[PDB]
Amino acid sequence: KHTGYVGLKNQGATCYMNSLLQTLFFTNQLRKAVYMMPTEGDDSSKSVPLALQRVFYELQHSDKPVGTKKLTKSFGWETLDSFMQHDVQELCRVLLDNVENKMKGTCVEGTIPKLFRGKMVSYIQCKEVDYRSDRREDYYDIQLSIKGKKNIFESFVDYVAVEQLDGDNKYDAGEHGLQEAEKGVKFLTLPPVLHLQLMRFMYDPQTDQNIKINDRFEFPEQLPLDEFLQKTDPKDPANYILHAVLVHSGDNHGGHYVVYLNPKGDGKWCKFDDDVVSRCTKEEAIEHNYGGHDDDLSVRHCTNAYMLVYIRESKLSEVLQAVTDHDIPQQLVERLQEEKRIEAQKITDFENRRSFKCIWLNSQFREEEITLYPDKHGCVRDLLEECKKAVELGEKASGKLRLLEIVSYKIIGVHQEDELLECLSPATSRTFRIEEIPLDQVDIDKENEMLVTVAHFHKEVFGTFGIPFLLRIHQGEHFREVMKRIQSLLDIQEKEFEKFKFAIVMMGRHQYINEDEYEVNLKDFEPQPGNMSHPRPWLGLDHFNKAPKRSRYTYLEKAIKIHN
Amino acid sequence: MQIFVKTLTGKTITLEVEPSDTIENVKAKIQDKEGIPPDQQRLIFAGKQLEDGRTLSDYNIQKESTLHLVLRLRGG
Repeated sequence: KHTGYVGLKNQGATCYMNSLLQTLFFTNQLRKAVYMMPTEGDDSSKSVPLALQRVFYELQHSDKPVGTKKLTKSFGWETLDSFMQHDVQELCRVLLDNVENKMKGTCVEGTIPKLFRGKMVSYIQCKEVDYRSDRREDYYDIQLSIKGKKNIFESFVDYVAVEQLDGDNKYDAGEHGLQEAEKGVKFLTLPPVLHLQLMRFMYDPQTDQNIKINDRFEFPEQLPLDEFLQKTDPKDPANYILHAVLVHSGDNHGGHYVVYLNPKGDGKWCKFDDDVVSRCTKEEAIEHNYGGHDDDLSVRHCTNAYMLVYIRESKLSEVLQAVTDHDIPQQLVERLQEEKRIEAQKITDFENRRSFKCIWLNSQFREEEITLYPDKHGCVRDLLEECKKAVELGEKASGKLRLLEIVSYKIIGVHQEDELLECLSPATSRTFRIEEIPLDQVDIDKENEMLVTVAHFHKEVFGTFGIPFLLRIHQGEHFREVMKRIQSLLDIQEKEFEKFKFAIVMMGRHQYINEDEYEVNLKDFEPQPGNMSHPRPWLGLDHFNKAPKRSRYTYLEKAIKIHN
Repeated sequence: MQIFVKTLTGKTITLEVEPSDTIENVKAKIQDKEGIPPDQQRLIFAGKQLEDGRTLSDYNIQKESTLHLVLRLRGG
């Protein structure tokens, strides 16, 4: 792609799942472990680990967005669950538990706890009695309180902060009955991968319902955590690097999820939005998700980070160790490869398509507006072939079409049939045109001939108009034959044709050509020694137009005068 | 037996429960004490989200164990 990696198709309301899947996919140590699960006798319909192996495989190998269709099916979900909106952290707690239990009795058993499990202590001291209780518990994430705190530092301070067990929450000391007590929590272990859940919700008594907290909350790029451990370590400080930011836009029980990541661990961030991966800047992943912007109000107001993923500075290499195909077992690569081959067999139930509006140039060399419906994840050949059964094909003709990118009424390049439709420019300046290749341009002679771009202009080279077209020019040909071809391509009146002028155009500078010197030489239509992503020189036609017009603007116009 | 729940304000509350209590019963006691509708509460213990239909003894939740209460940000 433009970034190295690819995204995941949305089935309807599976953005939380796509986000969390990308988060786990770049936990390379976990991916390597999932690849090694025993799924050789497992049924595709009922194997969560095997479905996970498929999604990971395709995300590594494919360059077109990946479907998660079988993944929800292995969960035991009907298609009605594919439109459910869910919490990404809830899906995390369920999926990781399910897989940890399924890894039990295998060779990578205990992988999830080695990466995500930590330990904490709950100390309890009674205020009026000599009674001190002690409890050690495990955890896989941390629920940090948000409201009233300025950044992560203050929220960890408040988590380990001593709380009061008073009034209705007196401590059951058993022997001394309910006693007033003090409860404190300290950290003993911080795992290699740290999942923090920002408690972005509270009860609003004004509306008697739960509400998303969209206030400002800062999370640092580098995370110092030796302050909050019970016993520290001068040989291995709990220093963490931000690895992922799971952003939630929207309401308490509705909205849309997105995920930001620097997969390599280096600082080169990119955004994962369902089936679109796109590079971005560090400021868009961090600062712009502190959020708590209540001004100029649009989506931004309820768009903010929800789940943070940090990685220990000393563990960055083992967690993000590279993954080749020598990490992937043979029977999985061949299970999935020989699994796709059963699909070249199989009109109904297609698909998350897009509308594509473009111009269709006909055999009579005139324009028709046409709108097609190709697969958003399809290629240009799909669009061309989708055109062929939506138009007349000419009685007999080349039967092969081509796609042109036109900006400012000039053809600025032909698109190869391989180009994915996603990588076409959505800019307003671009207009795409599908036309049928003429007979002399199908299999053209390379040494002597070339296809050059022709466009109309009027006394200024940047004042272009009309319909550009591709023209075949032969080496050493006498120019009167080229004019003979061009005339047979416009088909207006003979009288307007002698008024024409012809010129070579490069970078705004232009040189007119002699119509009677007959000098056609391919060297005159080639760029500067080195340049090709530099504008191709082109042939321009100078003459007068037939054009559409627009209203008269008055309502008080024109002039300017100072009477005194 | 008395367990702890960390609430949505990060405060610890107590709950008097029995090992044979189901998760729904525990959520009902949390509703009685904190006001949160059972259908929006989620309880996390030792990284596993506690599942409706099972009991505290299934999870080895004991006196002085702490459960973490959270609610949802849905998206799709």
